[PDB]
Amino acid sequence: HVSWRLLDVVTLELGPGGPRARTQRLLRQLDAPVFVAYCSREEAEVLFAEAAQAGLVGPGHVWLVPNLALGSTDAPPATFPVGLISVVTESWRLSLRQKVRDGVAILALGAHSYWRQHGTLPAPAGDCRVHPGPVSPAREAFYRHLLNVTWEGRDFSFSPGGYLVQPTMVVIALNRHRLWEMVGRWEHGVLYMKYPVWPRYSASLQPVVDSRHLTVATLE
Amino acid sequence: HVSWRLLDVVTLELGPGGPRARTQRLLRQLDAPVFVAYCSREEAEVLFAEAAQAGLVGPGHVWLVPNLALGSTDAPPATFPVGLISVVTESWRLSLRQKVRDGVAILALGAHSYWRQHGTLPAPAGDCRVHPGPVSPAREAFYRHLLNVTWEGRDFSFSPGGYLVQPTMVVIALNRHRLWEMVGRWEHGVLYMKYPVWPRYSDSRHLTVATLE
Amino acid sequence: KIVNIGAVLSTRKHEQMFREAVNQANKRHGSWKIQLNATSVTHKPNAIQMALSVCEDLISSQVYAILVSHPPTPNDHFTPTPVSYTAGFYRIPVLGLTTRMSIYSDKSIHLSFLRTVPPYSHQSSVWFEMMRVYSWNHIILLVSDDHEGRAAQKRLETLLEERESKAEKVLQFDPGTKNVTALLMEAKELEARVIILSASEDDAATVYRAAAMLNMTGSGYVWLVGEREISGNALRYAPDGILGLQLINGKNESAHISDAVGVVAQAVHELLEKENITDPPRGCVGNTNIWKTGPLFKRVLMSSKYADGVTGRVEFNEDGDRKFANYSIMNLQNRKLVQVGIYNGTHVIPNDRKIIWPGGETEKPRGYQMSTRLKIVTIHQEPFVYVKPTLSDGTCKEEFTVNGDPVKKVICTGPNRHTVPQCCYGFCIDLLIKLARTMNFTYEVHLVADGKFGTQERVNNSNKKEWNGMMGELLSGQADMIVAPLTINNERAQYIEFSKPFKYQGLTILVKKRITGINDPRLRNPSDKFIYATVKQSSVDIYFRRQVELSTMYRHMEKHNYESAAEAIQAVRDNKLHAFIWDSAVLEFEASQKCDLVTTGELFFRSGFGIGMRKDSPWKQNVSLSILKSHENGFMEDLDKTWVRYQE
Ligand SMILES: *[C@@H]1O[C@H](CO)[C@@H](O)[C@H](O)[C@H]1NC(C)=O
Ligand SMILES: *[C@@H]1O[C@H](CO)[C@@H](O)[C@H](O)[C@H]1NC(C)=O
Ligand SMILES: *[C@@H]1O[C@H](CO)[C@@H](O)[C@H](O)[C@H]1NC(C)=O
Ligand SMILES: *[C@@H]1O[C@H](CO)[C@@H](O)[C@H](O)[C@H]1NC(C)=O
Repeated sequence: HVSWRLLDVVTLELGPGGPRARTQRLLRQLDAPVFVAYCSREEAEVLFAEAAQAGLVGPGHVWLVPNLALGSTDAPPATFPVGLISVVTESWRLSLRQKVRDGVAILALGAHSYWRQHGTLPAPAGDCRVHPGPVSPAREAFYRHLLNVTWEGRDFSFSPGGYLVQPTMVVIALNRHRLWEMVGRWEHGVLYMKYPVWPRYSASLQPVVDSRHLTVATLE
Repeated sequence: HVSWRLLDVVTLELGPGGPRARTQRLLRQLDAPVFVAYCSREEAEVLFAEAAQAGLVGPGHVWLVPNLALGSTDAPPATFPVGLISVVTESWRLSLRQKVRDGVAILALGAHSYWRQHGTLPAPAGDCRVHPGPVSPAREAFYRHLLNVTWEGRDFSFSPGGYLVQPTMVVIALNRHRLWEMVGRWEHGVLYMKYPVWPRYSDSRHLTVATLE
Repeated sequence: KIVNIGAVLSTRKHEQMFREAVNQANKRHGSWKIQLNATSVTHKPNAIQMALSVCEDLISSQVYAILVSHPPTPNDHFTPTPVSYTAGFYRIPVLGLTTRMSIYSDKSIHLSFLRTVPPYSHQSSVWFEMMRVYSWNHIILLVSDDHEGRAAQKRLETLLEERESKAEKVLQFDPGTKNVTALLMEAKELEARVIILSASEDDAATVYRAAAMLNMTGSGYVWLVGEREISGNALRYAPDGILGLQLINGKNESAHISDAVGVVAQAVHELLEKENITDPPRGCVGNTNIWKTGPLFKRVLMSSKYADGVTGRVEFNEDGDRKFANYSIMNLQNRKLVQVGIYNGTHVIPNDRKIIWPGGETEKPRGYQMSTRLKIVTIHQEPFVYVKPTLSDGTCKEEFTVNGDPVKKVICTGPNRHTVPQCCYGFCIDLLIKLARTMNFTYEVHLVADGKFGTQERVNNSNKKEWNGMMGELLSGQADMIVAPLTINNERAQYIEFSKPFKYQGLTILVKKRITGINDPRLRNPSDKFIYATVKQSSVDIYFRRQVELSTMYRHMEKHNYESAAEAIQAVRDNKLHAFIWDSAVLEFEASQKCDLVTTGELFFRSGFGIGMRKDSPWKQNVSLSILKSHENGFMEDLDKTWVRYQE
């Protein structure tokens, strides 16, 4: 609904080798309270270091990145601004063993759901050396029945492309003590937040408060 | 007394062609029928060049700048908009000999105006090597009397700030000849206009409309 | 690479200190990537010769910066100009170790100039901070006609206007003057009592002597001065407890040299990595050019900070200011100065003993010494303020009422030419009686000198607009309160402040027994059948003028209207006027009182009544509280039924 007045889009060579002076000049000329960035982890560290050099990381601006950057999720490196916002899927804090338990469960339910339909488990087709096989209808039907699954109150529905559709993403942000923490959930297209206003921190912490913002009380 | 509803004010930073990106974005989102600019002659060639790429030199738009820019009035440069209004002091077309004669005449007119008082013909200071002049003697009357002396029916009242107060000034513009021409004087505080309607000579705008009774 | 820097001093002993400082700075970075040199030149009694000496020094090497200091000469004004002009011709950045003149901050005249000590005009921020901390709102500023004093007063006024508070009274005297008791007498007749002083030492001493002779240095007064007014012969005779300020380590002339050298070295270290090595100019005759990267070097040096300086962290403002240097509060404790607190321009921290005040009291004085004898202005309106002539005995005739109590009457003088005394009574007079009894003051009622309610207007051949009538009298200072049916509008609220409303009303139509609200074309378009009028120089005129869509109606009204009163009601009665527009209560009382008059329709634009008072007057809170408590008591209902409801 909102107009979403775009300000500027820029593409720069943030690779291991290149002219840093040109990128410094381009970053030095910008004016916008909100940034959205897309790059790789090494590109992310280079870009954030350069932004810290050219004073774009203070309490005035806000940065946003997708899940492609930020890497390990358990070891935030240096030069990562506090207040970084990303969006990751559910189960961003489970164990490796827990994830495999979900992986075997989804295969087991898929076979069981197909079992109720036809009472069988399709035979394997594993001749890597021979490499035979035209289009096969039995395996195709098994794969088609493998798409939708639901168990333990978690809806896994894969689109025709190999990605799941309608998940419950959780937004995360970098706390004041260099630690990822949850900020806001998302569940059937309605967003929630832990904070009614965005906490703004400073170089020496001591969260600053906007002078031209005020809270209004009332009732019905 | 007019309402004089202003649209916006923008402060640019234009110089060598290194930092010339934010200014283009600032000028791209500004629209007005009339602009008043303030920059030196060394920055006009940049600001008009940037404005010409953002659609700000069409006949529907007009400009107005002070006399600080356009230093070389004899040969106006390129990339300047056609029909830019500026204000210059009197005798803009006068010759150098005329200017020297006018200055000498003003100085000698002040000297003779004091001479009519039959007081003296004050002598200047000694030299530089002694650093003289600790106080101001009665010679300040010479400076005072050198203020309100006119010549050839031209007011030369000098303000205490060192600038003349109310000579006559004219308005000039660039016609379709790359040559400045007079438009109207401002004698006695009344504006004269040679053109009852602005010519607006030369996608577009400013379409003409007719109604009747 | 060899990097050369220059300096100019006059000690011939601190030059060795500068050499040691530059050597120590080169010890921080001496890997032959950048190598530092040093040059120095002494001052001369001749300014021109000093100029050619600076020329020779600049051509001596490829200088990149210039450092200048104050010699033992007593002419501290024009001392750094001969070097500054020649350096700025070539756009060579310079730094001033010790300088306080406020003429070098004009970047349009001095192209390249930096500084490491706060000039004299930046005290105003400290004064504003002190006023905010101590909560002193009504202040008086006395200054001189010099450029620095005018600039400081302008800065203080700009800060106050940003706070939207303004100054109570500003008075300035020409420099080098004596026997100036007239200005002090003029400033002594105001309620606000706090003095801000800024002048030379001799002027400060003369002002102190005049004030001591004028008794204005006693109790109840708190006057603060700057740093130049507490030195020399001025500090000899001065009232005790005078507040002041001083620099942290100013006039050292040696502590700032190390900081300047370090800053120059740090700037030139980063500058040398640029692609544009302009090779700063070497030449003084025939070189009619400028340094290609002079502005770049100036910008780089401006945005270069320091880690640990002797005078603290060093930064630069938009023009080269000291960037929050320290300041030390001072006092006058029995002919001896003393430190009372330390402030760095952002906050004050009292870390010393108690501070005494000119009257010798320990309690913190408050400004706005309140009076007790106010003048009151009013206007003649029928239901509210009745004007009657007095008897020969000196008292106007008594008039009892059916309730059993007499009507209160007061004596009002002023009305027209004449200034004869009369008697005033009615609604607003009773309200004034109760208000004065509650808030403990004395009144001297009078009338206006024009008859108009008051309307802002700008006369011809002028750019300033002055209020007329009662409103103009209030601002001019002739009246301290306005007890009259004065409506509250935005334009009025711009320049004064009202109390809470004590009566609500609006505008309606008076017609002698087709007329309706303002929608008929007979009213929208002029016609001889129906003629409407107002009272000019009033609020209704402004209301109908502040409407583009009603220009024709405004022109019709401006064709003819009354500068009058109930006389306009008579004009309606005499069939001369068709209908009248005015305040609701005024028309309604007369419509229900006499006979044969009826109000048409109902109110269409509503507004209230209020007492007028000067900007940020201290009387506002108590007036509002008393009015509210009289609303809720039921007293205003009794007053209403007595004066307005006893009809029909
Ligand atoms: C989708 O879910 C239904 C419900 O259990 C199941 O019967 C079906 O096999 C699944 N797959 C497809 C392709 O319908
Ligand atoms: C010009 O100024 C001088 C000041 O010395 C004064 O005496 C003289 O009357 C002035 N002339 C006019 C025409 O006002
Ligand atoms: C009124 O003033 C008198 C002295 O002038 C004082 O005695 C009395 O207490 C005061 N009353 C109030 C309510 O201020
Ligand atoms: C207002 O009333 C308070 C107490 O109610 C009193 O202290 C104060 O002096 C009054 N204000 C003025 C301006 O007299």
